[PDB]
Amino acid sequence: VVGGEDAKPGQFPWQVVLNGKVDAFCGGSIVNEKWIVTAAHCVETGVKITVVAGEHNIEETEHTEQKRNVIRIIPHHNYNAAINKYNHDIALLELDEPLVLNSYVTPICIADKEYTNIFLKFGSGYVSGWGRVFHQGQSALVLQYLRVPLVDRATCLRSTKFTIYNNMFCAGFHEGGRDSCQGDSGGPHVTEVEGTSFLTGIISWGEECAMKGKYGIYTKVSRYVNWIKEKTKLT
Amino acid sequence: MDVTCNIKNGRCEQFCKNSADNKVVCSCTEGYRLAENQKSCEPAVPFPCGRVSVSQTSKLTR
Ligand SMILES: [Ca+2]
Repeated sequence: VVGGEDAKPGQFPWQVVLNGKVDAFCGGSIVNEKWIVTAAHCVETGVKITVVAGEHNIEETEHTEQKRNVIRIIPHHNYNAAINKYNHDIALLELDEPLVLNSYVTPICIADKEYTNIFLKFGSGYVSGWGRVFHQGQSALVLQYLRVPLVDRATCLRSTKFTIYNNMFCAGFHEGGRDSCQGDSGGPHVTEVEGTSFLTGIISWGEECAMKGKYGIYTKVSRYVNWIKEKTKLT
Repeated sequence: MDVTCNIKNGRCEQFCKNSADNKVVCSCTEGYRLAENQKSCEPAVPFPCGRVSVSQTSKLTR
């Protein structure tokens, strides 16, 4: 996150970090004790990923961290990186052993399709992660967060030579300076509704980070909630 | 009387579904239950989703 602020401990208790061949390479969100939602571009069937919940500062021990192995990776069935790296940029991770929920390790709420979209249209969400704090810069040690406004679709289309699909949304600032960045992928874009946070997006992609006239692009979660609910059901 | 999901979400804090005679039924996501007022949502489990349970209390001085 470029131009954000340090989170407080427990401020984003749904946030997880993914470690793999590279540490802290991507983020995620807790769906429930057994399941994480992240970005498909972060993952792939059989490469060794560990999830850490309850994390704050990625180099120190807070004694709130919960480390789990991933037993199954479920990229969305429409995701196909050979055709488009960021369309349908969403995947599910099944943990081997459940998380123990507490004030530092709490799921994000996920509404139905209609309400997810209603929430997204409130137009202000929070993004968070341990990604780069400048384009091509250093990553964060302490979890960073940023409030980002929703950007009008037509405005977003006009800003780029790339294609923004209907299962994507744009958020950020016209003047630059504040954005999600490399290493934040997979983490949550959440909307707070009367004090309860709901997942509205997945951090996905962008052209550089925080540049004037460019926006962050996010997976539109409302398009995937039925699939999330069906794959992640515990009962 | 005049209450509807099309206007102010039926006064429901979370979710609204229209009921007979221009009444609504409010509801909540998993881990919450409807409060006494049949509008608001309150936790029904110890660590319900989407809730920040650690105090954010902080302050900026000079
Ligand atoms: Ca730590």
